[PDB]
Amino acid sequence: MKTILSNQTVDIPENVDITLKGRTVIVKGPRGTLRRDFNHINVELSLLGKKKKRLRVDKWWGNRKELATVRTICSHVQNMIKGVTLGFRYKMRSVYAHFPINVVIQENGSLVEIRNFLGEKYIRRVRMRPGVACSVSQAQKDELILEGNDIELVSNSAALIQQATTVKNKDIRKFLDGIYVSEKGTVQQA
Amino acid sequence: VFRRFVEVGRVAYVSFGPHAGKLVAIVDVIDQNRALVDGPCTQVRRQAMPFKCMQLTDFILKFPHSAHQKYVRQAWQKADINTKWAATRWAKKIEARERKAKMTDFDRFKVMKAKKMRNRIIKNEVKKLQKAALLKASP
Amino acid sequence: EVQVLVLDGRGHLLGRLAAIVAKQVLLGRKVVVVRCEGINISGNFYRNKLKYLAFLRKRMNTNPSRGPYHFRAPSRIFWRTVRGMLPHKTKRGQAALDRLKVFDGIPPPYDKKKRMVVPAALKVVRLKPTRKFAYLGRLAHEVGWKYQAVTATLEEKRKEKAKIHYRKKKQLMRLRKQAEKNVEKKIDKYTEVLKTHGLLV
Amino acid sequence: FYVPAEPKLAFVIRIRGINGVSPKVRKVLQLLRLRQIFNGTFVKLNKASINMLRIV
Amino acid sequence: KASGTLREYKVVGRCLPTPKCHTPPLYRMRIFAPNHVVAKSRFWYFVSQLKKMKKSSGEIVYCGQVFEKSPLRVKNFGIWLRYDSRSGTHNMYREYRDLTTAGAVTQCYRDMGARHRARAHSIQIMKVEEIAASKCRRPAVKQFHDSKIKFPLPHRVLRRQHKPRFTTKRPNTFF
RNA sequence: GGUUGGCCUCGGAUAGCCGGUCCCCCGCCGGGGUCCGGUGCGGAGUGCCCUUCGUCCUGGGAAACGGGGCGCGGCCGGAG
RNA sequence: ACGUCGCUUUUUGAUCCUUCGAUGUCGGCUCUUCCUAUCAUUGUGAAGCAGAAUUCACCAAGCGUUGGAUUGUUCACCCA
RNA sequence: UGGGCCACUUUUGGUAAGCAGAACUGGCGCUGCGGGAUGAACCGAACGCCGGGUUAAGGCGCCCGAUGCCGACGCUCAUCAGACCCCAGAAAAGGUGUUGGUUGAUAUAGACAGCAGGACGGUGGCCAUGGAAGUCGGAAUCCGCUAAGGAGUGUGUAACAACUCACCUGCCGAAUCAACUAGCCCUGAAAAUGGAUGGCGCUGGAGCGUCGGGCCCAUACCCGGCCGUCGCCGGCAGUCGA
RNA sequence: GCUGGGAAGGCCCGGCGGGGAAGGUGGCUCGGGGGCCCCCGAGUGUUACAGCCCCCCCGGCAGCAGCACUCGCCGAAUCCCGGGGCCGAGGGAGCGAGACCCGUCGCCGCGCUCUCCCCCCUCGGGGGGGCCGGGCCACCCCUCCCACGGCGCGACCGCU
Ligand SMILES: [Mg+2]
Ligand SMILES: [Mg+2]
Ligand SMILES: [Mg+2]
Ligand SMILES: [Mg+2]
Ligand SMILES: [Mg+2]
Ligand SMILES: [Mg+2]
Ligand SMILES: [Mg+2]
Ligand SMILES: [Mg+2]
Ligand SMILES: [Mg+2]
Ligand SMILES: [Mg+2]
Ligand SMILES: [Mg+2]
Ligand SMILES: [Mg+2]
Ligand SMILES: [Mg+2]
Ligand SMILES: [Mg+2]
Ligand SMILES: [Mg+2]
Ligand SMILES: [Mg+2]
Ligand SMILES: [Mg+2]
Ligand SMILES: [Mg+2]
Repeated sequence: MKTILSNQTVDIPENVDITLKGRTVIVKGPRGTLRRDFNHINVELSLLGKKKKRLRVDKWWGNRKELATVRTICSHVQNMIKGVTLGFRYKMRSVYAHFPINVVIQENGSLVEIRNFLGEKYIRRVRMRPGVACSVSQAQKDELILEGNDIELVSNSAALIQQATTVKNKDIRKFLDGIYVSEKGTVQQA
Repeated sequence: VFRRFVEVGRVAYVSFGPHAGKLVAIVDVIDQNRALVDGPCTQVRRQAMPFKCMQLTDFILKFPHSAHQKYVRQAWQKADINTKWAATRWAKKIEARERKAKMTDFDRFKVMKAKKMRNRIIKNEVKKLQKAALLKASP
Repeated sequence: EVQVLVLDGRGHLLGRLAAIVAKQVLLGRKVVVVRCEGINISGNFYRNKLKYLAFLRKRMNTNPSRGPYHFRAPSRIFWRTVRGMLPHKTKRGQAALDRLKVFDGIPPPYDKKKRMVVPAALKVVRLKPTRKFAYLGRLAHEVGWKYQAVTATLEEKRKEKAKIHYRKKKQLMRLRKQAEKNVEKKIDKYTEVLKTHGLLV
Repeated sequence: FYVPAEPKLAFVIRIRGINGVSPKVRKVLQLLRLRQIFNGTFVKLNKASINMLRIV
Repeated sequence: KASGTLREYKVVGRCLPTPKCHTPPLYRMRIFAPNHVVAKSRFWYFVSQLKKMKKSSGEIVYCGQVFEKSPLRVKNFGIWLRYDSRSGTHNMYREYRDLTTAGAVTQCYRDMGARHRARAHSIQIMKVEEIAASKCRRPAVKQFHDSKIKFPLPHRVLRRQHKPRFTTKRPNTFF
């Protein structure tokens, strides 16, 4: 079955403005700007409000699989709005039984050095995605903070660290050491 | 992004098929491939028509769906689509194509002579403009 | 026809374009296909790369030097596709194959000429927008072509020169429109004839 | 309802060739004088002729 | 049975009068067939299943094409049918939109072939009724019950791909 | 032995395009942002250009800052 | 387990289509290549995976898979 | 001549066999031709030497004649896709891939899903016992307060404890759930030289199913020419310009 | 030509109406919009500031498988004209003059003259109307038989 019309609307806050260039969305807010094109999805995007700033995604004559993309686009745009207004902050706790995992943060927070993971002498060097800043928290002991605007990049960097600290040739239900994402929140808490 | 829609009252130009070259109005929609179609002032009786042979125009009439041909014709004559259509750039491009197709040998000869003179004058003026614009002595 | 038919390979599907080109060169026409790295193949890239790797596997077990020759340039890949549709083991088919020239990028003979397009072979009309496709340039580069980078740089250089040429052409057309509105009293007599006979709406 | 009389005349055309024909079909076709493909003949319709047409 | 565009036939038949019952009952059927020859054949096929009748022991007293009463009115058709699959026999209810009953039945034959690989000899139409929009059940049909229906034609495919076969300009899709 | 006018070029998009114009930055031209048009492409390859009977009297228009030089000499661009 | 569905042609049968104006019939030695239904090695997933060891499974045939006593042996068995 | 063989269907022995043996008709043998890429037997059609027309079976992206139709409707994405009688490779069993269909159930007296509260008392019910308390087991399967709660769905303890369900309730505001069924696709699906829808390739189809209009060509059919054979036991002795 | 003596449809605002509703017009209510005035979305439902369907008490006009290309089967109920391609086999056809320069011949279909008037172009030629009586059908009157179909009225027979 081909549904005649499937549309979804997202609301844009006052402090953030959205510009459309075809299927390329530019979301500019107080924390910076974000670009993302959706040329891989055949939808129409329209800006409706001069007062309340609604963005509408319409898909005409779509089947099941391509009606599944309307809310995907809407959620991506909402994540863009969230990133440019509040930002994204992923906390990572480093857990270990015996050997403390020593994480040092190199230039501007874009490079992470894991030293003593499970007592190994190999030094893990993980480079964050551009626009992502890593730091060692002051409130908690074994905690890293990854902050950025693009949720894609922030969570990809968190996954890079988590998969860098991976146990080999051992029962992973017993050897639980590693750095794991503990919380996925925002910055500015608003 | 879309500016023209299939809707009740939308006037469509039939591009091919038995009724090619005519205007119709969409009266109803069936099964996403066809429409009930009625051109009462363009000599197209009511019938089903695939959307593939339609090219939507910019005119939209106002009548309810599956209204009778009397009301479709009244809506067509009020705000007469025939004259409005003839005035559009689309219709006169069609007209130019038709009268170029029916050009005779003598008309082709006369067109060749007129085009010859027109192009020579235009290119002389073009050369004049280029030479005039080439006098640039400025900091 | 009697002139050389130059086709731009960008955005065209491999087999569709090859069938059209093969019939043209069998009809005695000289065909030049440029930008063979812009040719597309339907189906996703991994699938098409697997097809080419299976082609690479077919070699003469006794002497691979005698075995099938796997050409890695996109132009040679397209040329071999056309040869598959020609009767290349006859003199007629070999003459047809000789009437075909294929290039990666657009060399200086044909970069100053207008390039044709075959709509019946174009990806935009022939392939559903929701379907995946592979680039012949990428596929060739990953099966062993060595000149993807240099062809890209030369193509961007050519595109810069073409942009300059287009700006000049637009300037000339603006000047022609200004001239047309300038000499109008002495032109409306012939303009009327053209409008009467359907040229010049 | 007016039911018209069952037709009394038929035109019969042999549409298949002469290769690999079973003996009964062959005999009936010879009796109908259709010994060639695209040979036609008129047949007066009754029970006897209709049951011959059913064979072929 | 093959196809084409189907037509509806009212076929009326009966058993031959015998010295047991002089006036046998008359039976009427709706047959969707390419032509009246096929219509008579299908009538005998169905009445042989229903009653104990045969072509030899009976006669067809009428066979006439039933013209659509409202071929200018869009309507919804519900079709009850039964068909043989590869592993069983099933009853189906299907819905179509058309201007003619025979056109909707043709749609049904095309659709059964497309979705179930069912051939016309397997399909067996047993009821066709013009239903109301409020009585429709299939969402594909029901999505056209919109008084203010409106949709564009998004991705227009170039169909004259060979007139011209070679051209400078790449085609436009948005219209 | 063929052949029986030429086309001297944007990049591309396709749920989008093309053209033009006023303000800002790039050393006088482009890139943006407005704004204005066109879009079954008409600034259109279904298109455009050239268009060949030749001369002689002989007027009006176009031009007259014009045409033709296998005439010389110089310069510039083009390397896939 | 009781059942049931397959695949393979490295077993042995079944058949007798080719060869009886002849296709040299076992094994070993030598040498190349191929297959994967993977023994090891690379990368992984699972466990009745604490570690070590082992077992099951996936991508996978790139590389390797040995020296000997007895026996014509193929097989077999043992030493290392 | 007295070696037969093959195919539809019937049919015996055998696990089966391109095995062995029967019945019926046709064929190959003895037979070319169009189609099945290829092929003794399949499909069409049987043949003197030619011209024109038209077909069969089969086809019409290119090889390669013909769809260069503005063909119709759907289905289908395959990191081993599929692609036409015989025929040249697959099964049981699976899939929350998608598409149709059947039957049933819940819901504005508030469904479903989520987040959020309660999930009691007799009673640690009886018999089993080393400990079995709702949860190793054997029967029973009740009652009260209730909005509701099994003398218990599962995790867990030696046993408790502690979680969790089915059961009710808050928020949320409109449709939702389940079991089947069968199309295409996927898993099942492993062999040896490198290789086969015939190849190239094809994914708004050059795939699959149902249909249309055109069009292509056989030694077949029709018209005509010419050769020969057979038949008319055909005509002519009337050369009878009288 | 036939059909359901086509089905639909067009026009006559179809008129007196009756009824049904919904893919719900106006209006009303609610919720989001453009400078208390103009839109979009959701509810009420029966004409309103649109329309649709059915029955009519009855329709009328034109057209008529339409030259407004919606959907057939046909031709004793069928004729005219045109275009492309391939072909030209045969060779004594005279019953008549008694053939004589080569049978422009048979069957078939026609025209004119051996009758006389007219009419129209043309300078004798060309083109037209015919030229008297019969039937048969068309129109009016009333008139017989038969066939087929329907309806009614009996009389007989059979069957509750
Ligand atoms: Mg969310
Ligand atoms: Mg271990
Ligand atoms: Mg046969
Ligand atoms: Mg020898
Ligand atoms: Mg030898
Ligand atoms: Mg394996
Ligand atoms: Mg046998
Ligand atoms: Mg023999
Ligand atoms: Mg014989
Ligand atoms: Mg034969
Ligand atoms: Mg053959
Ligand atoms: Mg085959
Ligand atoms: Mg022939
Ligand atoms: Mg073929
Ligand atoms: Mg061809
Ligand atoms: Mg498979
Ligand atoms: Mg007619
Ligand atoms: Mg002759």
